[PDB]
Amino acid sequence: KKRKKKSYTTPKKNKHKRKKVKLAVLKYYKVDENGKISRLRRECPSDECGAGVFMASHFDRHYCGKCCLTYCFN
Amino acid sequence: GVMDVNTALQEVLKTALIHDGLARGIREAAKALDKRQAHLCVLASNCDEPMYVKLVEALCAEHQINLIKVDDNKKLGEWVGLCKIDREGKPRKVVGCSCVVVKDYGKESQAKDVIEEYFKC
Repeated sequence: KKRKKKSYTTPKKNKHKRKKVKLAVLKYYKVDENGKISRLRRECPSDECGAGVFMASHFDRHYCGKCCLTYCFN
Repeated sequence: GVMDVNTALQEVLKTALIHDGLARGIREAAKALDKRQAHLCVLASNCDEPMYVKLVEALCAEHQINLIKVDDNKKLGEWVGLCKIDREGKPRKVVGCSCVVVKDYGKESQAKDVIEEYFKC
């Protein structure tokens, strides 16, 4: 046998790259007439998730990890 | 030979470490604080982020919890045995939120008593 040579495409693919904030500021914010941390993210009504769970409010859908509910805005 | 908060903090942080605890960063702390599972958090002193410190003050105002401000943290970092990663590098210990009430399920000390006395005043 020879070397199998799995190198026809993709000269060197690597692991997925994930970049994270040093301390997340997109989760809580000011400007709600409140002196406490103001809620802009949607609160999960499910018991198995909670207020520390932040379903990422992207341009579409809600992404949870355990139930993955979807809300349409139109 | 005299007990105080400056010496009770070592014992309480060590007890938390023996039982996990020490919530590094804001993540994994929002759940507990919104469920009111914590009653003593230690924050970094001389923190250079004004938004983070004001947010932490607001979060403390939410649940009415004092946060201890102690300078010269390098002694605490040496005490917690923080070099880690065998002997390569040097991570630093700057913030920790302790879960399940003030004391974990492990040992109980008069450090808890003196910290609670400082908390009530």
